[PDB]
Amino acid sequence: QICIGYHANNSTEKVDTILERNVTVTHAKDILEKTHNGKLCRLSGIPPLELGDCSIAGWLLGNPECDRLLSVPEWSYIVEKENPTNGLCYPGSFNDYEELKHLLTSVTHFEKIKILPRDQWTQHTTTGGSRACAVSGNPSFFRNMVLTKKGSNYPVAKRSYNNTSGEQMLIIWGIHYPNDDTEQRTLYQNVGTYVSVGTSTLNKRSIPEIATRPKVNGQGGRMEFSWTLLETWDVINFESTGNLIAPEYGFKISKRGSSGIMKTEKTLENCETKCQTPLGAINTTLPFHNIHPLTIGECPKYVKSDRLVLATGLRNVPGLFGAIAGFIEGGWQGMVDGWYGYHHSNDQGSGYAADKESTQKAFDGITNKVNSVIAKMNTQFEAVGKEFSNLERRLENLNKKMEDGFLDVWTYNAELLVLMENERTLDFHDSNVKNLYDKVRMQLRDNVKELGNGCFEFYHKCDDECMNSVKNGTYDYPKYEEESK
Amino acid sequence: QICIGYHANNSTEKVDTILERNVTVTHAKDILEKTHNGKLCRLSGIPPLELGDCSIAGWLLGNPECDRLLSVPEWSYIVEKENPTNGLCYPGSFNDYEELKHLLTSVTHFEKIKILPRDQWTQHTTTGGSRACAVSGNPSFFRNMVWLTKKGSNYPVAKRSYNNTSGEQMLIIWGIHYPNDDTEQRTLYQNVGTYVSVGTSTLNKRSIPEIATRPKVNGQGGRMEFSWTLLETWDVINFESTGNLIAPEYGFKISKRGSSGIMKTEKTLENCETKCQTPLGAINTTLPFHNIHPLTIGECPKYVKSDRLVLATGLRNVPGLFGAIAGFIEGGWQGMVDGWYGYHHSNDQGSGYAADKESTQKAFDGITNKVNSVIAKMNTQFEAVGKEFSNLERRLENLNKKMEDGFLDVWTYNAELLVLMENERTLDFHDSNVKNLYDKVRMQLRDNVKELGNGCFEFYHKCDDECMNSVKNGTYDYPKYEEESK
Amino acid sequence: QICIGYHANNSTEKVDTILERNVTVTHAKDILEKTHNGKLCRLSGIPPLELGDCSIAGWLLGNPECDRLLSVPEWSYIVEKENPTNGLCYPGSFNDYEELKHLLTSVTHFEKIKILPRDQWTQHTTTGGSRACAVSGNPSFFRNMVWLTKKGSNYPVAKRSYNNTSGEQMLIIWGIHYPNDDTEQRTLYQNVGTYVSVGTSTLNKRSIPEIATRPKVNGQGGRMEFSWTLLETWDVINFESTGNLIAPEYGFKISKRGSSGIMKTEKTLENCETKCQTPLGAINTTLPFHNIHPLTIGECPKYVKSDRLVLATGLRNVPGLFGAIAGFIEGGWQGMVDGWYGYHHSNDQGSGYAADKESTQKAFDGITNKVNSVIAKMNTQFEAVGKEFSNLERRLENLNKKMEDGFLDVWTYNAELLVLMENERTLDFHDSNVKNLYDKVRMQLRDNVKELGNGCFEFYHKCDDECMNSVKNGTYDYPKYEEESK
Repeated sequence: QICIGYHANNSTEKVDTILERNVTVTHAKDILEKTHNGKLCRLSGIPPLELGDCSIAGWLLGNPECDRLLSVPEWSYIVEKENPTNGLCYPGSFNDYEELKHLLTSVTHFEKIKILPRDQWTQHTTTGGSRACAVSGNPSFFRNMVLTKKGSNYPVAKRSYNNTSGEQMLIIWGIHYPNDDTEQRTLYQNVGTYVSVGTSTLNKRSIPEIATRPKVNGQGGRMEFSWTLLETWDVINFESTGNLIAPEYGFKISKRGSSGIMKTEKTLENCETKCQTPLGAINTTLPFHNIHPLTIGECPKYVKSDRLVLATGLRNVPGLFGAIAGFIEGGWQGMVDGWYGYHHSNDQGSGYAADKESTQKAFDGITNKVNSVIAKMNTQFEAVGKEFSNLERRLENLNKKMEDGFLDVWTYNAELLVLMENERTLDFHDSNVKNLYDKVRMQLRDNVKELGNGCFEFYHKCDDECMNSVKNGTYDYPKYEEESK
Repeated sequence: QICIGYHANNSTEKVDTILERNVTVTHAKDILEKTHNGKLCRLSGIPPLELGDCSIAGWLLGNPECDRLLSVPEWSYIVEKENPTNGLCYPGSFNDYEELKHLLTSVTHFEKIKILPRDQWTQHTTTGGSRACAVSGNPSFFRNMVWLTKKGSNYPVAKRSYNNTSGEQMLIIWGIHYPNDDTEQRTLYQNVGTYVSVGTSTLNKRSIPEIATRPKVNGQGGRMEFSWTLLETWDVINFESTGNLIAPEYGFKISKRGSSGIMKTEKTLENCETKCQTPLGAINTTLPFHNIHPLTIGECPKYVKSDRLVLATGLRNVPGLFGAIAGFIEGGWQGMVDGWYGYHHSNDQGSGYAADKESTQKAFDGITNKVNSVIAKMNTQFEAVGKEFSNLERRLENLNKKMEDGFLDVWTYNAELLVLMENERTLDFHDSNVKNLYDKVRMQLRDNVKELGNGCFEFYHKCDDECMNSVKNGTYDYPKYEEESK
Repeated sequence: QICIGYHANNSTEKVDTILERNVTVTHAKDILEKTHNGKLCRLSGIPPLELGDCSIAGWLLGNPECDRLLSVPEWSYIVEKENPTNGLCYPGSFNDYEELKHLLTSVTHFEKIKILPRDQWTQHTTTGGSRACAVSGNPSFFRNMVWLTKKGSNYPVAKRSYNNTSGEQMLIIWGIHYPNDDTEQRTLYQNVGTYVSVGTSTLNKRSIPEIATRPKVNGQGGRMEFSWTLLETWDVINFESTGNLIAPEYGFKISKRGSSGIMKTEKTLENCETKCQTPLGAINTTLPFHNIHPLTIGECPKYVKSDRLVLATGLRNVPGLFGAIAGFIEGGWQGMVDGWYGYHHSNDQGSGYAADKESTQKAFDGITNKVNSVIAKMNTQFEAVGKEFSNLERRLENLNKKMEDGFLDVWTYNAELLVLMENERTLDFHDSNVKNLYDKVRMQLRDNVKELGNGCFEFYHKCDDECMNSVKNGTYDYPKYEEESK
């Protein structure tokens, strides 16, 4: 007697198929990554720029609360709190702010350089400050910026700088807006004042916009800041009859590509990732994850799913081809060295001897299937999270519509891929068994009796060397013509 | 004699598979929604704001043609005609108009408040209007705004403030008048170096009027430019002008849960309900796909270019991969009406149609799951779709179209192919169940019966209605029947 | 004897499936297009506007180096060098430049018309030029524009208008000059507090000069900033200036059906035809995917990040899920050449390869439908892909890239997995057809033959060449050959 059978174990693993729910399977693999390392990590060897709770404007201008900040020269992304507490301490706005943040998102190379030393505003006053930028407890000011009247005169302030630094240079400036016609005079004397900034491509003329304004940080005046990239060997010319907030410093900058600002309160921790999320770093081969939408790096596709389990083993029983959980009604706890095999009854003994030839063919296939699903995913470097001013709501909605669109596609396709491939994995196993049963049946023929539950009853004594011929497809029909029927 | 067979009927329902076109199928399910209710409905309990044929600008400003408008405090989307007839009755422009529309798209909560009553402009004339905005047939003006003009030969500095104590964020709109010529300026305002000044915590603006000759629109060379701000709670807005200020009298308390969209159509609201609205009518459906109209609002099926997505649910209709259906069992049974597969027995007693409950149920279960899988996995959140761009945003509008088109092509392709593939496997599924049923009987009989051809066994013994039972329910015993009439 | 076998040949063609790699197949089909004709062609009958190495700005303003450009009246897309050498010869900027380029991307119909003849500027000097816009080698200027300067010591108000009586929407460009200093302002315009004022029905703009020291670009410290508008049919445009106006002499009649793209390349129009153009050449194809170049214009296959998409059409080439091919019938027959599956017979007469035309045809039709389904379901509409952004639209640009990349990922994945899943099913399909051919004969011969193994039956009787054909064409009477050697 020799039976064909398949593996069963104590697994409680469940998968879903197109056709069935909660099907207990022999072995499985989750292709959805859900674990991170809880650390904020550096990205391919380069750390993030950590802004504490300063805004980028606060940092670049030199808000006094950003004094103890720690400026690395390289950085691969930026960490900023959702709502930083130290930004424009003197109230105001920053032209094209979001475009600026996007520029500084990742950097070569970034170095602050003194370009217009303050002591050389010889004909103007330099120490103007404000209680809004106070340093316990005297009036101070943005440390990287500087001009008010000298006596009762404010000559035309006019300086220029040639970018001899060998790199592209960020440069920021501002114009002040007083509270009312008077206040202006006590600050700049003249009235029809202007601020003029120009380069090879830049040219701009601002005039003070006076208005009555509530007090922010105790002030009613405002400062509006602008910025430019000054190309190498180009010069920038400042000219002002008043209200100019001048830079003392510029910033050498070089860039490879772009990255993103990650909103979080976590802090750099000394590890590596190819993929960062505001919750922690992801290290995975898997094509999908559900940790968090706002990742930076080379990441798996984010998916709304919270389970993507591929079946690798077979239906686990205590079928398209009618064998597994079919005409062979049960699995074997006993066979523990393969997925399909034989169970013999002999004068010598019995009887579990797994079929290595076919079990490998399946291990290979199911291996290759899992790898196809994984190895076909194209994962380039992306940032995801973006920034939009309060008058770019539509644009922000477009971006959201886009991110939601791709989320739905990947979720749907991953969910369906898993369901379909699972149905086909179970059917694969069923077919592997059915064919084993057929390979024996087509080998014995008259020499055995098909019992019904997966077994052949031999019409002759079949010792061990006999089985070792049927198990390996060498059984010879002619050698047996004992007819007990 | 017992025979294995499968169900057939008078269906003409057709599906396509990867391998075959135009296949007649026993039962089918269309997973593409194609019908709408032609009504314009309220969305999850909340109505649209209906603008008649006013524009948002005319509504907010208080164009007198928008008097009968009917304002609601809540609304879940906006209905606006493609080209409304009543907007800026006095010609002009609205700064960041589209951003402002986008804001008003979906609203909590919305309430007009009188923040700067006309009568307190005591040092200026307030009744100034224009023939451009005439009410049969005297000069009028936008009802929510105040056209400050001179009183006598004077226009003192106009200066007022409002602190937002209203408990909610407040939309406020103002305007500056650009006169056609120097006389219109003097007769209206007296002064000449005029300016308008508006400031809040975050807002800071100063505008000076531009006198210049312009073609006449609605009989006016002058133009009015309007701007808006959201005034945060407990903040204040300060207005100051030496002339040319079009002041608000009112502000709008606004709260927002989320956002929505404007629906461009001629239709009107109509006392029904949906979770999904299109400019042609509402959609009530379980289905994952529709082809009614791309510009929907709400929780909607995916819009696809396709116009037939039919899933096979039953089997090939025959009045395969496993070789049974339209195969070694050459045809189906019109007569077996209680299941998908079953037996036909010939007995000394009777004969003889009997559905196989067990395996038919396996199939009802599996095909149910399959349809439920295709439908239940579709992730349908709330979206607006339609969007607004100015004439200087062609590129951005084009980016949006390229994106909507991109998703359309993806969903269309995927759905069409999903249907083709899953159809192929459904047929083969049924085929497989018939082959297995056949084999479940053969392995039971063996010697006790002979295999005839198309799914029939001829018993080598008498088998009464009680024996047939043992076969149909798998409890047949070989031993009991050792009559070999072979 | 009677044997059931299958086609084999000298194919080195390889495919991949979900389950196996580098599987040698009988016949295959590549669905990824990789060839182009390396030419810049006309698009559906219509040429591209060819800018040589001028920029659109240079061209529209009339840079002297753009004189010999050849202006077709129609064009379906634009050809521009990645970085043109002839643009604003006199330094400056162009307001809303990308929007203008996107507008001119594709055109009906487009013709230049003289709207404001130079000599009618009677109170002004009209011939001012620059060394920056010089023609070997005297100072010249943008040929389509007029640099109004003073006559003697006077610059009276400059004031002209134009009614668009041309019958089409008209493009009009003007500029304002920003001098280097007060003294340069005075020698050109006399007056110091100047303005440029332009108005239509919907446009109203007032510009004032920003005099200021700048580095020299093309030897010039000054700049010119140009603006543009579309003047509607029968509308008028008012120009008014006290100095610094760069007036248009010409306007551009323009009409549009739709929109298109700019193709950045060095290549030049070469006189052919395409529905699909890339910067590397045109694509003539039926296939659903290509990997030539992402920036296409026209109706194009989906661009995929893949270099092989190979569908199996034939079978596993053997010198399975159903256990027949490379299973219990261990190898394929190089012999049988006129079919995919067939029979081999041992006889006393001939012997004997005969292909089953009936079974083979069912398969040819099915795989034909499969390939066609994959190809014919793909929707290809006209798009431009390449887009343009100023350097203060980095975010918008990155948004566009995020989107293009996203569809790129989706299509690649879906196509790669499509090919693999359908290959696993194509092989199994052949395997099923062979297994079914075998069973079709087995269920026909029953006791009259013995089941050997390699899919061969041993006849228990003389079966001459005519008996064979009763098996092959599935019409074989068992009644007849009731002879017993067992």
